[PDB]
Amino acid sequence: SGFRKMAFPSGKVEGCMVQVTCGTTTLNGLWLDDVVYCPRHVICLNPNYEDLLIRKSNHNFLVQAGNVQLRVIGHSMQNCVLKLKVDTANPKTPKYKFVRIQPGQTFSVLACYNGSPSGVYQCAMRPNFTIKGSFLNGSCGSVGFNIDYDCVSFCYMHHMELPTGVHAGTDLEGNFYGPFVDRQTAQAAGTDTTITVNVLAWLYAAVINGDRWFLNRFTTTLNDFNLVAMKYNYEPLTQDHVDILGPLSAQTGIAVLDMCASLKELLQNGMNGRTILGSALLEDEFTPFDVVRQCSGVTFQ
Amino acid sequence: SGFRKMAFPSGKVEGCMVQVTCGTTTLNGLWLDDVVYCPRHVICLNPNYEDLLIRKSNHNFLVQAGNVQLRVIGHSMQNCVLKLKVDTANPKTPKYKFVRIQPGQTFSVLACYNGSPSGVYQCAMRPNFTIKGSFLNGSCGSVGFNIDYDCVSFCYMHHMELPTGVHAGTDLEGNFYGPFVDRQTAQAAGTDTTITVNVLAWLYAAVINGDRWFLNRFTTTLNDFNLVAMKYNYEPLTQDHVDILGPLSAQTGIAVLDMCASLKELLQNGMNGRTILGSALLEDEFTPFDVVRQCSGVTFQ
Ligand SMILES: *[C@@H](CC(=O)OCC)[C@H](C[C@@H]1CCNC1=O)NC(=O)[C@H](CC(C)C)NC(=O)[C@@H](NC(=O)OCc1ccccc1)[C@@H](C)OC(C)(C)C
Ligand SMILES: *[C@@H](CC(=O)OCC)[C@H](C[C@@H]1CCNC1=O)NC(=O)[C@H](CC(C)C)NC(=O)[C@@H](NC(=O)OCc1ccccc1)[C@@H](C)OC(C)(C)C
Repeated sequence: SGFRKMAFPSGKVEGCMVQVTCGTTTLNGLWLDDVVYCPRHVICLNPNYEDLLIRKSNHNFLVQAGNVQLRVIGHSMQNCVLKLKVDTANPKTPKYKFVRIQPGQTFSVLACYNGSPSGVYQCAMRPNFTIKGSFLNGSCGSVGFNIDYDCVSFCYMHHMELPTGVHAGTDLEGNFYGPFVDRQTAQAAGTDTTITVNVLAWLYAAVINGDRWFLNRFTTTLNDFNLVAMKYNYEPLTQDHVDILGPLSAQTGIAVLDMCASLKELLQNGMNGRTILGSALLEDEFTPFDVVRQCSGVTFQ
Repeated sequence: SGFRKMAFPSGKVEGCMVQVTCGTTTLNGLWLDDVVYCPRHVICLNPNYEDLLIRKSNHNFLVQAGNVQLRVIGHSMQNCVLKLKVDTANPKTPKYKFVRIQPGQTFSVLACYNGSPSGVYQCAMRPNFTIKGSFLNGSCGSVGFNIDYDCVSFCYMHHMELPTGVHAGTDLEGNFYGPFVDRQTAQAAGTDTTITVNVLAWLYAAVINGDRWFLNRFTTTLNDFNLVAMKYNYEPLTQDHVDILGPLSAQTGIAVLDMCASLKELLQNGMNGRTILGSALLEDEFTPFDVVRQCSGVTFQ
């Protein structure tokens, strides 16, 4: 037992991480098969990458996997991502997919500098298409991922920080999450919201781990729950979020609307100085799947 | 910028993780060089391992690294750890040390089942020689580690859970942290304490990341700070903990006793519903070194 902020093992991703320099500008790339993927920002207020890209040649790109230099035999741009075709297929290429995720979904970040992995942590795509990361100068090209079965689902590539100390990036087809651009013109995320379905998933993790004080005798309708939830800046709970909470409901024998009723009381009356899984806030960066993986799914590894 | 619960990349450790079965009892082992290390519990209320061990032979031990079977050519016991000598030196053996850590120090856990890595999270050795982990049936032989430079410092091997949903384990010489034994006789951890020096390290991370509301004009002596801290179940701050807070003090230009003064006000007056780095509790599972690594040290990777 126990409940931690658990990331996926990073090894399969560490084997794909390389350094990409265009002239003397350096950041991280992802080396899968023939191709290295990195932010197009490497080739540079309001730049015209289309032209900067064509004005470049394959000798303007130095890619190193540790010691070894990868010979760049072509370069192409797709959205905000650069793709460099190289002589060599990465022999440590795992099984993988490029996946575009929805707000509320979680993933692991391997933070990289100079093409070398320095750390792992768990993130959520926030409702405002931001992530709350930890990224410094040189982190761009760091990727987010889930390990779906034997298979790395890459969902995020790091591009920038906004003034609130929050972070923005693309899918691996180089399309931004949310309304952001890879240029240093004033942009802002706008107000975030709490991920209702993830908080309920985490009250279910708390019960599974024997933290039960917050449970009550009451029930609620979906509309009476949302009427309270949206006052406290929580996303409305949708029938579909009730649906995917079904398996955690059956395991615990606590009906989703009864957990809603317990959540409603917590929001109106606070914690009374008590904690839930060693937290004084309701946590919203665990999904239903995250709870089932950590609390049991993990033993079949 | 940003501050997350950051683990070390797990790849170097994933390359050492193997499955160890003695007859039909299965758990995780650590494959470094000639040797696989695992809990002696694999060879089994109050067992006599010395005898159970001798009554065993090298064909009673099946070790698999993925597909490949490792031929066991000898077995030996050191404290609570089994060491199996094998035909083959692990070709993915990283540079490593066995290190015994002190309460307050943090490390990364690679949680393993069936010899396969399933997750990574960050832990602290608690003052009561417990860790707050996430471990199920089959997790034993999962290791804790720091990556000190190029070098994996292995500090923990998982052995058991106590009734409070907390966890106990050994160094890699198989000596327990704290007063615990690898037998299913009633043991208990006893009351824990808050790691004063880590909380101050994390108020320094908060300032570095521009979270500054809690700072005040006041100062305090060490004794007046401890007089308040120990009321709230915090370890007394020692001159030596003031010492290792020096580099974070100079970087932020906030004197350690001024941060102490700010901590004293937080403990006496609470948060007023405000948060610090998105937390409503003072966090004590970041050390001084952890703050410097995440906030800057990481870019030299
Ligand atoms: C990755 C770049 C890299 O590795 O390249 C080295 C060659 C970094 C990651 C940033 C660094 C700081 N923390 C991170 O996560 N990315 C960048 O530096 C971005 C470059 C591209 C956008 C070209 N720039 C920023 O992230 C920038 N944000 C920004 O300017 O955009 C919005 C904006 C808001 C107000 C005013 C103007 C623009 C950062 C560095 O700027 C701050 C002030 C928001 C921190
Ligand atoms: C690792 C064993 C493994 O993988 O072997 C498979 C062959 C597990 C890890 C535990 C499982 C549950 N969560 C964990 O972290 N280790 C064990 O099962 C321990 C075996 C050795 C001690 C022989 N047993 C326990 O952890 C046990 N604790 C315990 O009995 O010790 C103190 C005690 C307290 C009260 C009464 C008697 C003894 C757990 C399983 O028992 C509970 C009730 C404390 C959960």
